[PDB]
Amino acid sequence: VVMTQSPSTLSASVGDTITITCRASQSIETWLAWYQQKPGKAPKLLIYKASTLKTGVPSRFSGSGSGTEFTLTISGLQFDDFATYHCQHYAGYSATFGQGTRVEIKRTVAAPSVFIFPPSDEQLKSGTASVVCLLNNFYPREAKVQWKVDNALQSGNSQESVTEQDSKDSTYSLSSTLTLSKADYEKHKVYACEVTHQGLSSPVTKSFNRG
Amino acid sequence: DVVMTQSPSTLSASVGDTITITCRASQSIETWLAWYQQKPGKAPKLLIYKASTLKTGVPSRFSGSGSGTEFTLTISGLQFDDFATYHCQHYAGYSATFGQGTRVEIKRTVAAPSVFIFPPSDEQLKSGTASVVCLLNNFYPREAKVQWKVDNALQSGNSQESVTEQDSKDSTYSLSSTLTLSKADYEKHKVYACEVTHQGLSSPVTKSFNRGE
Amino acid sequence: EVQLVESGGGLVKAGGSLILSCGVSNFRISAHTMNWVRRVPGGGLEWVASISTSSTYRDYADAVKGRFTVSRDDLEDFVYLQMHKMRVEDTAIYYCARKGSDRLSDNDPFDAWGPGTVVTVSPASTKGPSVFPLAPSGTAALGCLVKDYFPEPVTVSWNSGALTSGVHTFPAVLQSSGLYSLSSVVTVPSSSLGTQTYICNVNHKPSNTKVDKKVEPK
Amino acid sequence: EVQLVESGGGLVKAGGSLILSCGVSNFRISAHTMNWVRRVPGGGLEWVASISTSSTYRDYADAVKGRFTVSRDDLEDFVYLQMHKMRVEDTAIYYCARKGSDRLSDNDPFDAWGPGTVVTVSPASTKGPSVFPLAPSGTAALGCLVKDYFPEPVTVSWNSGALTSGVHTFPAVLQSSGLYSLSSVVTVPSSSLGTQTYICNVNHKPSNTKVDKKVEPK
Ligand SMILES: OC[C@H]1O[C@H](O[C@H]2[C@@H](O)[C@H](O)[C@@H](CO)O[C@@H]2O)[C@@H](O)[C@@H](O)[C@@H]1O
Ligand SMILES: OC[C@H]1O[C@H](O)[C@@H](O)[C@@H](O)[C@@H]1O
Repeated sequence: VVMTQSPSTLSASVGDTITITCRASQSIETWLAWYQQKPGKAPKLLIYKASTLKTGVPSRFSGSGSGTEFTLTISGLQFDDFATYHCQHYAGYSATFGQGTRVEIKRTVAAPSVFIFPPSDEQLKSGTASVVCLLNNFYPREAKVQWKVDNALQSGNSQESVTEQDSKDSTYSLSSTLTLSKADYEKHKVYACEVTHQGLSSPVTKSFNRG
Repeated sequence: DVVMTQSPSTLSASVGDTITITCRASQSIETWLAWYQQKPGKAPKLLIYKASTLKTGVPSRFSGSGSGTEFTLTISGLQFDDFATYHCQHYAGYSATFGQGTRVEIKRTVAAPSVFIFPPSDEQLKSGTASVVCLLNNFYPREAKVQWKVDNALQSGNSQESVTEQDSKDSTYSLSSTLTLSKADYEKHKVYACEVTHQGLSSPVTKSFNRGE
Repeated sequence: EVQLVESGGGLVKAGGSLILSCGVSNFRISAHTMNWVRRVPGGGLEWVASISTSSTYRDYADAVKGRFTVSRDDLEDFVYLQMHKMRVEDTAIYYCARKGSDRLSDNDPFDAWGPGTVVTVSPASTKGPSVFPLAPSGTAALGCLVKDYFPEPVTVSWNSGALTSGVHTFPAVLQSSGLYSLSSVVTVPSSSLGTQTYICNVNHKPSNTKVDKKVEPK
Repeated sequence: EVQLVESGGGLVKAGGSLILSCGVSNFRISAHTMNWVRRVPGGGLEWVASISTSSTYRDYADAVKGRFTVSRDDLEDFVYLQMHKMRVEDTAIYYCARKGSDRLSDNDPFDAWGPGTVVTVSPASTKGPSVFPLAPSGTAALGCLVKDYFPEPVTVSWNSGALTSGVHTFPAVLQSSGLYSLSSVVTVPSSSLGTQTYICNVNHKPSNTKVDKKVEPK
């Protein structure tokens, strides 16, 4: 059995009625459950056997379906409902999940403001160079950062982190840190981060020359 | 609780010798005593149990005796394969307790360490790390002490040591100590020294170098 | 021949947890009391824990009681050792060993041992961060890089909490070194870069470390 | 309130092993099928393993079958997950989850979950050493430093095996970084430092690395 959820990302306004769909590759009768999960938290059971609400779950959640087509409806989104939702086929001794649906607050497209920061002299004197690229206040969440050193595409030497949706303007921000030893950092001249995003008609690059 | 004590802690002998290791219990344990052999990096192997029963397949030159609080393991004709650590064990219904182990080594004369100090290679230093190496070569017995001093300041916590097994030709031991420092911290000081004591030395031995000289 | 094999050793920080397992070949564990034993760096063996047949009793050395747990799985022939609140002196090679003999009796020695798994406990249970400035090169962006700390979390404020608008403190990332790193940024008017002072207040409660870093143009 | 708590997460090298455990509060596990589930970096959940009451049935996701094992301890209420031969795509938050409902049936959802433990598998299963000279200052000592490799072992010869007398290759040490390091030294007549060339041949079969380093006076 393969479970397919749609959409992968659902953008909506507070108070909306929204539906999330889950399709099974073969009939599973009503052996389907829905979970909510907030970032860094445990999944929480909402509904099981397709339509039974778990005690204590608010009545604005409801589910329906049987066989291969299932739907979760949230009738009047509250701020607490913006989260990921997972469907699950559960059998006696095994289970399988859909890919999850992230429900977010909808706003207009906003391109990232991009900033690049070279390593501080202090850190550099210790033997390590952290170069940081910041993508500030963008929407939607999908953005891509590529680092290039002397026009050389980097791979495997950077880590990223992204904020949750801003409570006032509903944007995301992202920081990417490229880490290199003081020695390797002094091997090249131009350091640049290249950003693509739905709000950019062409990629944006911010760069600096070592020294 | 029962405490088991072995004697001696290190037993030095020649190939072919008959040697005895003693194990003492702090209170009577009847004959509930076992003897294990263990080679470095390997698992213990049961030799003898219930004080005197040889495990099937163990060579007959191993034997055990004793009861109550006093037990002995005898090896009648040491072979090269027998130089190892031997452990005694009291085993009860739910738990067990071991002696501290006895290392059986090849006896030779006392030998003081020959000491050598190595600075970091320039290549390694350019990558940002400085490994300073001190070598204590061909000494006996195995107990030795090495301390690092940077600009005459006794160091603490920034070194690791390892020791070889007895050399196949002269039965000595050798020891290496590595002091590790970032390139930045290493270029902060001038004099690097390792100081060695060993019973074969009448006073501590120090080898040093000046960074860049 | 009967065989045992331990899995799960490695490097642990003091105060951390590590779980070991033991599987076997050519015998069933159910008839045997199963044991954990460790060889400490000085060379001696220390009995650690045992679990009797049918799990009637689980016995622990005084040094590990209340921190370690032994479990047995008689159906697929595994033994487990949970090690919690680990201490530098837990550093050792850990072996699984069966109580048994050529003929099982009322009280047997340890006749079969695994090869051992190495467990190393490092002394530092916490480490405070290094804090580096993210220097501002309309609107300008500046921040602080809070690097190489353990464990989470770190909290960051700006100008002792007076500057909140425009601040983004990012989720930490786990570096390949096992230490955490996070950045906190703020966007401000470019005109204020000459007069206004910007200080990020980094607090790391686990290591009782506080750092105030002033961020200014290069 | 019912609670579960995972222990044992951390960083693992590809090919390595890690064992997780799960304990509980305010219920007994014996009536429940217990499960492991993981949240991969993309955000979705993946069922990992299940173990029925009495361990009558143990089931695994296809992606972990033959590498993972689940066990249960009904008397002290623990569940275990052995993870062997780990792969980059095992990187995830691992949760222990109870199958159950207010009224137990033959097929219930997962009504209680632990908070999760992070498991990170790094892509390199091996790493070749850097080889640095130990430069000679009637008898002189020289050698090679073989630093920062994984896993063991490394072999060292001198002059392709023609130089054996006076050679000591030390046991490796596990550095606080999780990488191994060893030295190999040799003593030779001081008069030969000008004429004879000394090369240490370092072989690290796991990473298929060979290094020949010439050691000469500085
Ligand atoms: O995985 C099936 C089932 O297992 C567990 O319950 C078992 C038993 O304790 C119950 O009394 C009966 C009720 O029909 O079923 C099983 O034998 C629970 O985890 C249960 O929630 C689960 O569906
Ligand atoms: O502890 C008593 C007894 O328990 C089990 O039956 C086995 O481990 C035996 O080898 C041992 O002698």
